[PDB]
Amino acid sequence: ITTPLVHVASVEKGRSYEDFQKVYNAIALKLREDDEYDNYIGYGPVLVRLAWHISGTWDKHDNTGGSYGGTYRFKKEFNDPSNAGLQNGFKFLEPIHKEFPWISSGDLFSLGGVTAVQEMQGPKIPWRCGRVDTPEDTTPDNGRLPDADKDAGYVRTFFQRLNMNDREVVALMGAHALGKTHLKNSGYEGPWGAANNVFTNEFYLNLLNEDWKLEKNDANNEQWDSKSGYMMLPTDYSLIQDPKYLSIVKEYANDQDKFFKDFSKAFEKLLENGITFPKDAPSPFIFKTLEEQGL
Ligand code: HEM
Repeated sequence: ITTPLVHVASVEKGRSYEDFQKVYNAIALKLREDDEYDNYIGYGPVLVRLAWHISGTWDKHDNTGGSYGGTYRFKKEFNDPSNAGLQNGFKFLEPIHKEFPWISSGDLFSLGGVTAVQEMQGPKIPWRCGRVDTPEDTTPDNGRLPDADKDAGYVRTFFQRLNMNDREVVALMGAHALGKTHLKNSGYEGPWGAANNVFTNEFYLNLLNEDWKLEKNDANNEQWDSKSGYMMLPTDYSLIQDPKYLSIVKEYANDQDKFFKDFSKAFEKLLENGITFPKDAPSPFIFKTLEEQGL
């Protein structure tokens, strides 16, 4: 009994690449519009974290969770303490979903992250459509998303459930160059770097160049802080405590074009975990940025 479920992607009725490019633009044009958010950081980082959390619930052993069903719209997943603060990213996409009611929740949640990465001068991320909304009883329970106070052994074993290897783990972790930690959300405070809304390899550079000291924040949690004002979660710092993670961290710090390649592969794999694309399914889309369109 209990065999892994199969989630077959179904492209929305009469929708092609041009339809989803208009959803990309509406997201991208609203990114440069609502620039005041979070001390002028912008909704860029919160949309990338939203796409990762709606996908990070996947369990490869029974094919439960994932980005397919768009179950973040339900109260159980919406009120997950691990998702504290993501409601800002949800509210950003609400007027966009009203303009495009044909697109599914799972497609819009994942496309929001893909748009935010590219519009913040990141790598191109191929994106496939076809996610189908599933009922509220398919919502995964709380507690599938990772804790921040753990070590590299936990990081490696957690991502094994998402079918990620060491190279994919370190690459996905480079997204922490975006945004900051908020004490009201996670019990951690501070940004990882200086360019909080530009997708670069600054995460790995600061991990190797700053003098990190383990300190205690106002929430009684311990986080690594440097004299420049940056911070690293214990799971961030485990990437240089582990010798196999460290070699990859030093690699991305010395080559951003390489980090862009491995992030684009791992981030798309994360957003597509648990989805079965049939033989007649369309090819992954590479959306043009607003700059490339003159818009
Ligand atoms: C072991 C893995 C990870 C842990 C423990 C972790 C933990 C955290 C925590 C605690 C925050 C603080 C959020 C807040 O206080 O508002 C955060 C923020 C963030 N995370 Fe992660 N994360 C992990 C992996 C990832 C991945 C895989 C991605 C993207 C692919 C990602 C993207 C982000 C972004 C962009 C933010 C900034 C949010 C904002 O500024 O609003 N993280 N992370």
